[PDB]
Amino acid sequence: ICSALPTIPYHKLADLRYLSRGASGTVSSARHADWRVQVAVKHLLDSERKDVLREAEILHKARFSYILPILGICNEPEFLGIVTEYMPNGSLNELLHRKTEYPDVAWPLRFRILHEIALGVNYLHNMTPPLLHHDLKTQNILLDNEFHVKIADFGLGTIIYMPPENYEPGQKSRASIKHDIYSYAVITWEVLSRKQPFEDVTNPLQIMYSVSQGHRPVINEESLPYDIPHRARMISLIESGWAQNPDERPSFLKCLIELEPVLRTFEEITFLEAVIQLK
Amino acid sequence: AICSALPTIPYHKLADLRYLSRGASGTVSSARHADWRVQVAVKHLHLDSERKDVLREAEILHKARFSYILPILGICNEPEFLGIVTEYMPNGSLNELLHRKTEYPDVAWPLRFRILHEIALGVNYLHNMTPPLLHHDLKTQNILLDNEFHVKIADFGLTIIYMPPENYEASIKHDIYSYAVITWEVLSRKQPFEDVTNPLQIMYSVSQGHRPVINEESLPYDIPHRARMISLIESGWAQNPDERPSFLKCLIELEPVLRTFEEITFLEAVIQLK
Ligand SMILES: C[S@@](=O)c1ccc(-c2nc(-c3ccc(F)cc3)c(-c3ccncc3)[nH]2)cc1
Ligand SMILES: C[S@](=O)c1ccc(-c2nc(-c3ccc(F)cc3)c(-c3ccncc3)[nH]2)cc1
Repeated sequence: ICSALPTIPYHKLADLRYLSRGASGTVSSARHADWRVQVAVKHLLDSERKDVLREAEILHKARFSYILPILGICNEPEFLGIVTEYMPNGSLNELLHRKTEYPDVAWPLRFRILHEIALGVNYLHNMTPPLLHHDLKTQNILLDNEFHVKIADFGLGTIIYMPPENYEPGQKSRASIKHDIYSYAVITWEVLSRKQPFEDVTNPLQIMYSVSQGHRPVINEESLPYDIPHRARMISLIESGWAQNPDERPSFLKCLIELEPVLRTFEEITFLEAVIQLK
Repeated sequence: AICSALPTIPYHKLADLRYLSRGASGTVSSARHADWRVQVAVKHLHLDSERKDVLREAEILHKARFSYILPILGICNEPEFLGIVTEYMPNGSLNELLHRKTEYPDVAWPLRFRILHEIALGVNYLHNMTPPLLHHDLKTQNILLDNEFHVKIADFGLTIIYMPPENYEASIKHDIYSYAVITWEVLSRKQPFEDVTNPLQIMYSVSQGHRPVINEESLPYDIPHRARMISLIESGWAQNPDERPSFLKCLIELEPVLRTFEEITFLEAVIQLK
């Protein structure tokens, strides 16, 4: 059973407005003149033409509840762009570090975010053939209208989410199914702390040296208080994921099985209250 | 062509397969994917014609992918079991939200209008497909509600109160008729044709140009946007199919209404249901 991705005439997008730069390109918001929905458009050589068409192919094949939904492709002599559902609430990074805009980010939502990132990345790994993210960062973990996760920019510059064996990449590191879990371990640490990993450190070059030595962000009372739900299980999960040996790192499936009970300790209502709190 | 193949799910990967209800084609059960770690819904009949009917529904769902259409996760196609796997909708259907008044004494206006906006967005996407895909069985019972009380339409392109009189015998003007009745029902929270004992009495009444009662009792004068909504309902359910609006027009009418509601009003209409 095959589903073709719709082709969207550029002239069908109205109210086109700049939002930001994406992974590679500009991200604009617009509205579909016929579908009557708000959309996001990622737009930018006939070499770079197959580049945009590759992301579109990946998003289309990687379709799932925690992966950014692609609506169609603009493929015209005058314009090339990917059209997706519009994500109103930015990225994880901005929820985590825009502390004036967001003074509180409730534990139910934080853990829900973590659970959804794992459910997302895991789906990529369970595809046939396995799809690898390799650039999982807080900046590309997008938040929908009700602050649910949509992962983007996978399978296509902050080194803090990079495993040390990828610093000088080989064929083995670029095919490594244990890169994403290191990134996830740094994100988990960052989410539970609301702190910038290696904040104290001056050079990103310096970070690379200590990270390659063995140093990870600090796991202590100051960064991760004792009042953190399931702290022991969490700290175990982080340290297990950012393990210097790729072979000593858990799969996303193993983490999920560990996270499933954690999330069940939060009353359904608390997730909804956490969201209302951000508004 | 950018093609995507619908995943094949092995029946052994669908754990805790516990019954939910029935559905148009067959039985609806809830389950969990072993590897993906998510709650899912499975649709299976409880024979070659039935097999071709099931795969056609799954082809429709996979081709009709949009924000307000039930998202299909994969096909479970084995000799032991044949089922359609989709996301799990934990909040029932629009029918239950409207008529389970004990469970839901208050269903706030922002949410009712959002629900109507999203049914129209879903049906409008179908009509905009190439070729246009007509629903022809739009009813409150197959308008599903997800985790955030957003609409997901199901049982499209495959009870008599949502059927236009001319259909009692494939026009693009059928769905708007159904939509007009659903709108009446969402705004009133009343069963269309309350007094009627036999579905034939409804069918007779409708064919004679009669419709669910628009009065102060069915539609209180304090309903937001009452004049506009009545006008959309009355045009939608016109005896003349040609006097009925397109879903585009129907959406152009609804857009100024939805702009009057801030996102928080939707969040607090949902928390009130909890
Ligand atoms: C009341 S009757 O008219 C009726 C019709 C359809 C359904 C009904 N059909 C489905 C359903 C499931 C999978 C499919 F592929 C197609 C439809 C669901 C469903 C989907 C996701 N999560 C929970 C339930 N509910 C239930 C009752
Ligand atoms: C600057 S950081 O690297 C960064 C990376 C990606 C994005 C970013 N990329 C996208 C985006 C859009 C379309 C695609 F096809 C792929 C990604 C979005 C997006 C999607 C839907 N609604 C709003 C925004 N945001 C924003 C910031």
